[PDB]
Amino acid sequence: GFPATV
Amino acid sequence: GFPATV
Amino acid sequence: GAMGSMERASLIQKAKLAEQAERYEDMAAFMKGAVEKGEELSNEERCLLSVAYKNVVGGQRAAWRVLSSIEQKSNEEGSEEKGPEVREYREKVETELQGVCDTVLGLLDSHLIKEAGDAESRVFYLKMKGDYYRYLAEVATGDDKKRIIDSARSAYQEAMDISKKEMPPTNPIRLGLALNFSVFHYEIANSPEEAISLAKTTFDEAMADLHTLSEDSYKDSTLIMQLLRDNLTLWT
Amino acid sequence: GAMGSMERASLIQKAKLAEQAERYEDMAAFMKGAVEKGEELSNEERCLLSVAYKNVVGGQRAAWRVLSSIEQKSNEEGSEEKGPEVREYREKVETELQGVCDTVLGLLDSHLIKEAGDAESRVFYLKMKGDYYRYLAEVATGDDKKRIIDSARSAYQEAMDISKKEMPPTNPIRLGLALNFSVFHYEIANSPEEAISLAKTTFDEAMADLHTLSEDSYKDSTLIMQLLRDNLTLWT
Ligand SMILES: *SCCNC(=O)C(C)(C)Oc1cc(F)cc(F)c1
Ligand SMILES: *SCCNC(=O)C(C)(C)Oc1cc(F)cc(F)c1
Ligand SMILES: [Mg+2]
Ligand SMILES: [Mg+2]
Ligand SMILES: [Mg+2]
Ligand SMILES: [Mg+2]
Repeated sequence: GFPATV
Repeated sequence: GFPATV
Repeated sequence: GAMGSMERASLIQKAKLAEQAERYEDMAAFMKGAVEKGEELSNEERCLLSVAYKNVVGGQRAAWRVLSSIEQKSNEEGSEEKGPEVREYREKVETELQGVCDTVLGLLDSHLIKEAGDAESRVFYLKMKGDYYRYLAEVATGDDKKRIIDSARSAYQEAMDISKKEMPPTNPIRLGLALNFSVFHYEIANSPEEAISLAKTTFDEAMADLHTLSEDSYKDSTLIMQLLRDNLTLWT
Repeated sequence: GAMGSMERASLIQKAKLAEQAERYEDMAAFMKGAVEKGEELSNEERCLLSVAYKNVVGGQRAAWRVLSSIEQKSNEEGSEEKGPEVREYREKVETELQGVCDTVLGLLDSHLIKEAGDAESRVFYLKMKGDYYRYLAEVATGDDKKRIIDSARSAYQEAMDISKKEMPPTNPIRLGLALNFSVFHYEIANSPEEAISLAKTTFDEAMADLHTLSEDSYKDSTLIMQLLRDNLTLWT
């Protein structure tokens, strides 16, 4: 459950 | 539609 | 540089081909060559550079996490000693990742940031600087860990300050910066409340400015707003 | 070899770790190091070697096909001349692929095949020899193209002859060999009828021998039989 980055 | 190989 | 003899335009063309072929290591080597020609990058070229390195380091981070997990389980009580191999191989992947980060950071310091005067380029590069210090921080354990963390924070904070003065709240670079600085707060700085506040305030200020956008700009901004909402859902 | 100073058992352990981390280039380098220790490989070690290289070359082949497609479209009439870059980059990927094939073929010739006396090892290695000549044949255009094709055919045929004498018709190595030699006939040798006949006869002879198998052996054999059926469905 790794968070979103761009 | 490439054929299966192992 | 092994790319020193290739034309800038040919390096850019080949980076686009490498992307289509999912050859991200080649794509990053072509873009490093293009940066080292010494000219500023256009918006599209900055995107090519960031996509190439994000995919290379993203694969390294994923492999590092698999190996670090195996290493931690090997070090629990009741686990059978398997010798130095897991640590050695995790270290090998870690050193390769650190090398890629140092390469990107070096391109930014020599000399992309100092020549970047418009907000859309300067914010983009300072965001990348925070990102690659953040990846160093994910694996850092030594005397320099706090300074690595603070280098990420400092780069992100400078980018935030420029973005708040010079870009609308829906600008996708300003949004992506805030998304990633919020993840920095949650995962690196042990500051989940700051992470949640930044994500919420960024989302709400973007929402209130969507009415100004064309349909194409709306799609770009709402894509990143959805990622902010996804993270907020994970964290609350 | 850069792996010359690492213990054989540590190379095998690290190849398994690299597989878990989806680091197939590392996995192949570890297995090349293990082969170069000079000892025969066990069944599991042969599988590690084949999985590592099949994944490396499979990624190269996929990228080559993307680039070759772009190159062909760039060479149609009415297409705008984009200069030498597409060809150069397709050639770069092609030369890297050929290098990986030559590396595997070299491991097989020095000295895996000549020390392989049991059918399960000798058939496995001769199948790999046919496979990597087949990958060379996919990109071959010069004076040597026919000889590359015949080297694949010769290796596959020797493997077939041993497998028919020494292995049951459900043995998964015998099945995988037949699957791949059938693909050789269809895609390389321009012999679709031979491809279809070999796939059908292999499937039918395996079907008639499944009654002899345990539940675990049945699962392995039927997995490959399904691939033969999938190809027959594509071709008929
Ligand atoms: S630069 C890639 C093009 N833009 C995007 O894909 C989008 C909308 C996600 O915006 C950003 C991408 C990016 F790599 C960094 C950003 F800050 C925004
Ligand atoms: S060697 C990998 C283990 N076996 C398999 O996955 C299976 C059942 C597909 O059999 C073969 C794999 C392989 F790589 C080559 C074969 F001839 C069979
Ligand atoms: Mg020039
Ligand atoms: Mg604030
Ligand atoms: Mg030894
Ligand atoms: Mg026959």
